[PDB]
Formats: sequence, C-alpha cells, structure tokens
Amino acid sequence: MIQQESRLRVADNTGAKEILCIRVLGGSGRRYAGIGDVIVATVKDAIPGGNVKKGDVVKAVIVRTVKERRRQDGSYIRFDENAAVILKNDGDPRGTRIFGPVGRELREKKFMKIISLAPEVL
Amino acid sequence: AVPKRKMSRSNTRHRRSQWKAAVP
Amino acid sequence: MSHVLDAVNAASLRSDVPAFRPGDTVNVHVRVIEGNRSRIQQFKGVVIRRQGSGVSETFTVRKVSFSVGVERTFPVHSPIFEKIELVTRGDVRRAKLYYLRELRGKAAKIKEKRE
Amino acid sequence: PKPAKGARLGGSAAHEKLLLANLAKSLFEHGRITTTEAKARRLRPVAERLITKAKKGDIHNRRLVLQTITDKGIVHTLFTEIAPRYAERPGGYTRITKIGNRRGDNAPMAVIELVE
Amino acid sequence: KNIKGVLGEKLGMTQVWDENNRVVPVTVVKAGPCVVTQVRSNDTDGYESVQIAFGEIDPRKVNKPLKGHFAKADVTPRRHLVEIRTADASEYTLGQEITAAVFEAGVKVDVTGKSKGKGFAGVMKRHNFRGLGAGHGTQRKHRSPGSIGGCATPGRVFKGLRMAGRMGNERVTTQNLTVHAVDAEKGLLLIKGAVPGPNGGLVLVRTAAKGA
RNA sequence: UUUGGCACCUCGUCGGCUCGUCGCAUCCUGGGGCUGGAGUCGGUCCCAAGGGUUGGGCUGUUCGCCCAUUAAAGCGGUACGCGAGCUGGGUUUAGAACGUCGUGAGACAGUUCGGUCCCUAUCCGCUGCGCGCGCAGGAACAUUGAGAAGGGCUGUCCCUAGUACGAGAGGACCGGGACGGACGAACCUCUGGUGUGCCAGUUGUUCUGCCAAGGGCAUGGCUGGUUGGCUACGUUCGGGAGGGAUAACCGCUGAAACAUCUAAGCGGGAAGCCUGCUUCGAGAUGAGUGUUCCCACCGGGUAAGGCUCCCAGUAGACGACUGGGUUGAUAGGCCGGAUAUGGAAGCCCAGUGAUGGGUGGAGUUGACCGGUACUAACGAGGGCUU
RNA sequence: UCGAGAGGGAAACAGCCCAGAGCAUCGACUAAGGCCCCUAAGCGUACGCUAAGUGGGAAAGGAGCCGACAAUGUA
RNA sequence: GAGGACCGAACCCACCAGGGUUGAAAACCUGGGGGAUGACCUGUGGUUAGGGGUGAAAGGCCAAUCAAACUCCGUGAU
Repeated sequence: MIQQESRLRVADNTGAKEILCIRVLGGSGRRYAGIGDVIVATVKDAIPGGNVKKGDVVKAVIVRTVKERRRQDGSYIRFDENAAVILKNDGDPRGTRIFGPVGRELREKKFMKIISLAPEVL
Repeated sequence: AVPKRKMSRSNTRHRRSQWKAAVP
Repeated sequence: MSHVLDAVNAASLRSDVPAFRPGDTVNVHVRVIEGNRSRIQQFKGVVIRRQGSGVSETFTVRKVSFSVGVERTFPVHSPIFEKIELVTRGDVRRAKLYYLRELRGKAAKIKEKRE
Repeated sequence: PKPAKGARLGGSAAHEKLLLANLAKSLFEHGRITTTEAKARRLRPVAERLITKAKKGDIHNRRLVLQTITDKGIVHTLFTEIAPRYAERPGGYTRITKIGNRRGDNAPMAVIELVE
Repeated sequence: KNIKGVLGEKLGMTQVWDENNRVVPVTVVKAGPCVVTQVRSNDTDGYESVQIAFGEIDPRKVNKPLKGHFAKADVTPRRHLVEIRTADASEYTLGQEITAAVFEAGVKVDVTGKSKGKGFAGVMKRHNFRGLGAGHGTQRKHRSPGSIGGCATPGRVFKGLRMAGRMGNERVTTQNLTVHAVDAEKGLLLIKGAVPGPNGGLVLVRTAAKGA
C-alpha cells in the first residue's frame, strides 16, 4: 500500500531515483495503490544529465511493494522496497531497462513491455 | 450542572421507593 | 464441537510435502499458469517461518534476487506446487527467522547442520 | 491455569502471582483456609495443578513446584504427605464451601480445603 | 415465491481449493436433519408457512405443552423451532424430514442468525465516528460524539440520532452466500463467506430471496 | 442569504474539528423540449432533493489563487447550526517595540512578539437496559403486520461496431458482459495488529546455605516469538431486478367551434413516490392469530408452567438473555490431542575454559477440540346481554 | 382605547369590533360575531354566479385562471 | 589550572505539555526544561512605613488585599 506523500525508488533508467506519490488514479478518494496501480508522482531525486529532471511531474506504475499482497491461489508475495517504473502518456515505460524483480500482477493489467524487460517476474 | 428547581414531593418519592432492600 | 471439522480437514490435506523446519533451504516448484501454457517456476530460498494449524499451515520462503529480498508465503497444502525439495538443513535456534530482513550478504547466511 | 478476565486480584498482575502462590503455601501448610470467595475460586486450579505435579514426584517436578512455592519445607510435605494421599484420586483435590458474608465490608467468604 | 430452508449450526471456518486452485474460505454448517412439525395455511392461520424443528434434546427437558405439540406431528421432541415464510406450504406434510442436501453445489443462500454480542459499545466502535485527535491539545474528548444538534432552533435532539448503546446480539441476515459443497454423509454445508453469530449458534439457511 | 435604517426582547464575533438536519434557486447521476443539435461533446430551458459531492500548497483565515484527480468537486437556512462537545490561530485586557498623531499622560478598522477557555445533568430531549401493571381462566411455543427505522452512490474496459452519422478527422443510440472507487454489515479460514497469558535469551542487584537449578524487583527490566479473545490493513457479502401510480414530456379517440394530448375517456413516461430487500414491531389500551397443555377445588392449598438459589457463556455496567443443575459433561481438575515456543532437569562424552554433542521435535504450555463425575451445581376454576 | 378596563368576538393576540364589572340569581331580550361537527343557534326559504378548495394572501403583464417562488412537520 | 567557563545531582527557578479547575493544593502534581563558583542560594539578628518605603522598572512588592496597605474614629459620609 503506497499513498500520497509516499516515496518510491525508480526501477528503470529514465534518470530519476526517487519519486513522491502525488495521487492514486482509478477512483475518487482512492487511498492505497499496490502492484500494477498507476500513480502520479514528482521526481524528488534524479541522476544529473538524465532525461527526467528533478521537479518533473510524471505517471509511474508500481512494480514492487513492501506490504504483502494476496493472490487468488492463497499465496502471498512481498518485497523489501517499494519501486515503480515511470510511464509515458501512452502507457509504455519511458526507460528501456528495468532493475530487480517485478510482481506477476502486471500481466493481467497489460504492462507487457514492463514484463518483457524485467529480469525476473515472481 | 445544577438542579434547576426544587424537586416536587411526588417526584422525589417516586425515586426513593426504588431504594429498597430485598427479602433474603 | 469441532469434532467433525477435522473430518473435513483431512481430505484436502497433502502428503507429498516433506518434514522441514525454519532455517532449512528448500526449493518450491510453483506451478505458474499463463493462460494457455503453464510452466513450473522454481523458487529457491530459506524457510523463515512456518505457522498455522492443520490445513491452514503456511510457510514463508526468502531469497535475494538482484539485490531485492523477495518473500513468498505458501499454504503447506495448497494444490499449487508439484513438490517441495528439502535441499539442506539449518542450525538455527529460533522458530521465526524475522531477523533476516535487515541482514545482508555474508552475515545473512544460515549454516548447515553437519551431523 | 487459564488467566483471569478483568481486574487482577490484589491490584496488579505481579501481586496476583505472589498472592496466589502464598495462598497455596498456606493451604498445603494447614489443609484448610478461609478467604474471599473470589480468591478461593482463583486458588482452586492453581493448588490442584501443584498437587498434580507433586504426584509425579521426580526431581524435575520438584524444581517446577519450587518456582511457585519458594518454601522447601512446604514442598517436602507436599511431595511426601499430600501427593501420596491423592495417588489414586484423578483430580478434584480441593473442596470449596461458601459461608456467610464478612462483617465490615460484606465480602462473601468461603472455605477451601483439601479433600480427605 | 418458493423458499426452501433448513436450520443449521455454524461449526467453524476452514479453506478449500476449487479446481482452478483458488483459495475459497468456507464456513462449515451442520444443517440437518430437521422435520416439519406444523403447516400453516390461508384459512387455518391466515398465511402460508412451514415450521421445521431442528435440534437434539432428551424428552425430559421438554415441558408438556410442547411435548404434546410434537406428538401431533409424531416426531421426537427437538429443541429449536422456526417458520420459513414460503408460498408452497401445501406441499409439505407433518413429520417430513428435510435432510442436509436440500441444497446442491453452486446455489446461493441467505444465511441468518444472531450476531455476536459486543456489550455497551462506544460511539466510534458502534457508528464509526471520528475522534478529536490525540494531539494538539484536546481536553478529555479524544473519543466523544461531538455535537448532537443545533441551537435554540429546534432546541431538541432529533429522534434517531446516533448515540452509544448495546451493540450486536441482534438478528442479522447475510445474503447471496454461495453454497460451495454439500457433504451429504455428515450433513454439512460448505458456504463461501462468513455467516453471522459465534461458533455453535443456530443459523438458518434459506434460498436466495433475491434473483428469482 | 450582503452593506444598511429602526432601537422592540436580553446590561467571548470569526475560523477549524465532530455530529447532524432541512430547502432547491441541481455540481454529478436519472427523464425530457428546443437548438445557430451531421456524430462525440455542448448551449438554454423543463421535471427531479434518492444518494453522492476527494486530497493537498499559501494564508487565522471565510473568501480567493494554485497543484493532482474525480461522474461531481453545488448554493444556502438552522443564534452568519454546533465551545455545560473540543481547539484558541485572528479578534476585545494588562507587558514591549516600530510608523504616524499629541508638548504630555496617551491614541490609531495600522503592524509586530507573548498572553488562565470553569461545571459531579434536576427537568425536557436523545441512545440503550430493566421493574410494575394491563390485554376477564392460567401457561409454553411460533407467528400476522398498523406503523417505524435502514439501504437507494458510481466509474473504466470488452462485444454489438470502427457499424449508423460525416469531406474526413473522428464516432454512436439501444442492448449484453468483466473488473473496480467510496460506504456499510457480518466474520476470524488466510494476511497483519495487540498480547501483564505461554515459550526462550540476557543486564544489574538480592534471595533460596554453597555448585547446579530457580524466585523477587527493575515500564511485562529489556529483547525474539506468539495460540484464544478483540480486531482491519484481512475474507465474504450488499446497493438491484421486477410490479403500481406519477412529474416534465410524448400520444390515441374527440367536442365546445376543420384543429386540438382534454373539456368525457384511454396509454407511454424519471436514480423521484408506494411496494419489493434488511431489521424492530399487538402498550396496535383497536392490547391480534395459531398448535399444545392444565380442569371446574376448598382469603387459602394447588394442576399445567414459572420464579428464587448454584455452575457457566453462546450474554453482560447492574438488571436482563441463553444453557446446565446428579436422570448431570455446565465449569474447574485429570487424561489425551491441536497450537505456541524451540532442544528442558539429571547423567554421560569432548574441551585448560567460555561452551558444544547425546539421552530427545525434548521440556514447559492458557483460552481451541474429544473423553472422564474426581471437585462444585408464586401460579386457574372462565361476569353479563343478544 | 390601553395606560388605570373586567366581560363577549377576531383560534390564541394591552392599543381592533361590542360593551364600562356594588353583590346574589340553575329567569328573559339583545350588541359585535355567528347558526354542518368540534361549539350555543339554520344541512334555513327563493333567485343568480364560482369549478379555481377561488372562498382560505399579493403586482406589472398574459389568455374565475396564469403570473405564484426556502429552508424542523400538513402549516 | 583562571573563568559572571562547559555537562550535570542537591539547592534556586518556572519555558512547554497533560492533569487538577465545588482541586490532594485560594497557584499544585507528573514528564520534559534554565542557572547550578556566582550580579549565586540560604539561616540567624537588624533596618527602610503609606502620597510613604523598596524596586536590574512589571505600577511590581509592602501579611492570600495596592493607580496609593490595614484598623479605629468623623460616621448612621454622600
């Protein structure tokens, strides 16, 4: 569960490192976002010379969460850190490389390019 | 708070009747 | 009055599972089902807890994949994994290995139990 | 034995343990004590468990009883006089009898004694 | 509309796994066997309904008025009675046994029972009121209701306003619970969800009131 | 609902939070007329108050601007609702300073830093719970429903279809599915939380004669776990469909006098109204209905059946409700399990020692489960008239 | 007129309509106002108008009607 | 091995918060907080008295009372 004023590590190479969650999309008053939920965030820390500069307002998809998430089969998955991937307006990732594992919840939500680029999907 | 009026004799005695002991 | 509850909690029970403990490295053969084709994903990691009762037993497996500590909690009797392979044994002195969340690298390794 | 709901006897959890431990001391010393009804009800399961441990009699159990009754003399009588008496009886080692309310605070009293 | 019903007794909850390997948390209901003891009708009693008597009680704890009411239908005295308000009560017969397997897998039921008690619940726990914040200097009102009305107009607390009172222990009916499995040997019902009332309570299971 | 005038009652202003409640002059959702309405979307107007109406930056702020969303971020009344409910930031005390005015004490709808917010609920009111009596015989059980309360929110994607519409760009009505947001209820199988209960490690000190093993205190000394219970961040479920009458509006037949939706009549027509769903419900004094039981005695004893007392929880502030009371598994204890911790004590072996290995998934162990009696279990004799 | 004025009427309503209380009265006639029931006395007699519950609130203006429209609950 | 030096108990004080508010207390309690070798704190004995005292200055303090103490008297003021 990631909410407003939450900070996420960026898992791709767009040049951003840390983003602050501005809002959770998909409903009025929506409170928490998990794996596969799209959010609006601001870039709080970025690599010098990268594409995205500190202060930019971006949309990012959450790919890891520290709060364990239940699956249909009864099993759960959790990670050690909260991470997201910055998207373009068309729903495609801005970066070209993705670091660390990602959750399988992306498949049903049609983030196929995220998955194809991810080193491992658990 | 404070009692607004002196309680009427009827109302006072309605209540004290409830303060009775039970036969053992 | 749960006298007859265990009768219903003795049909869904699994028997393939081995007898492992917390601190024992295992290899779970999860059965991923991507629509048409279903492969068998392999999850190798330490067993940091095992809690519950009867049909509700759940164990947790932990691994570090590309510098990220992933955890997966499975029901011991869930018809999701083909088989559980007890790889090694642990020499831990606890029952909930929750102190492995912050330890990283050489310090966060469980020692084999040489008999 | 199962813990108590609500307020602990004697005003604290720490006082309760030592309170029930010493009441058991007196019950084994004299075989019968008169005390408040609530205290008697709490004391029954504690004393009955101690007798169960004394029945077994081995050195290990003697440590375990000593964790509650620090008095070695009382424990000696427990293992050598009382436990042999109840060798055959399976539980229900104590008898609780209600008596009249106490003067002064109108606390309901009761007698708890070892079953002969 | 036709409504089949049977009394049960919630036994606990467990989980199962449907063929698609989806954990399905079920509650075990020991429904049956229960017998019809009286059939009401339009003429005799005004409406259409059917009593069913479920339970186990030795004949020594039943008083004579009930002991003679059971002997009219020629059934051993049970302990709990209820009526199912149906529309086809003329198809039943005194003494008929309603087994556990009146329902089959997939059907949706409307379970009913006495919800768990909660004592004299406070304002927040019983109506989800908010508080006045732990910090920033709140004087002994961290969990108070707040206000309860306006000033001189109307100069009165509206009826039906939400206060703190005894919570729970009242009749509750959960709806469209799915009957996962019906184990006809023991006479159980694996129902996907959470039926009201504590373990050992007397639940009632009747067909879906809605969707018919 | 503003700024005002009168001076008729009475010698903490504001803002925020909590909790409502009402109006419609409607922000969304629902229905419709016209359109300078090709389609998607709009403009205006008519009907419509059932529900819904987010989170932040600045400022005491209402207001206002802005950011990110949303189907939408409505306007108002209620002592500019609500301080015997909370705050006390501005504002109306005493301290001090700046600008200006004053010769001065001081003053300023100028500014600045600081500045005590009391109360045990008598009455009405509201939320729950009992006692008494009533309901013409006395009881046990189950219910009809006059009335009342609760709920009424909504999005995205797929098919229909890249179809009708169009220069094309774009792009439907209607109809059918899939998954969600917010809110509410029940529950504890799963996931998390607590744990003065349980298990283990360890610090200082003190005690049990000493070693060993343990107790007391130190926030449960601290720390690592944690069954039951209570829980939400967790699981499951709900908003509905349908029927009746309607608003705006759309019509059939049709005059008064060809035309007319109307003057007689007959239809369609809203998230709105009544039902349907959930719950309470015969003190509904209009006190109802059903099955069964007792039986026609002499102020009193009784029948059916209750109450008191005790053990408890499925209950609970106390009453109350539910089950059990030797014909007894109600509680405790005792046997076993499941859970929880995690390898007891003694002895042996290894080691100079701290320690390690074996005996042994050991010992301890509560609430969950199965067995087991060992302990404790006042109230009828039917009024009269037709 | 009240102030300093009782009594009857206007539902209640010091100042409006009728009427100025020395005291008693289980008699009668009237004033303002009324006469279907609440509530005393007319469902009065006869002619005509109103179809809007107008009567039981209101304008410019439009063809008795529309204009007509706020907040606790008919009001 | 100096210091109107540093940290910090006793001692002196009273910046913040909560409680208390017909209180345990007519000004306190609990947890934080400032000084803590100095212009410091404190005991005992003296001394300054009302348009007067004293005041590192708030109209502060002068017996729970101070923009002029308290008591008796003018006095049954107005």
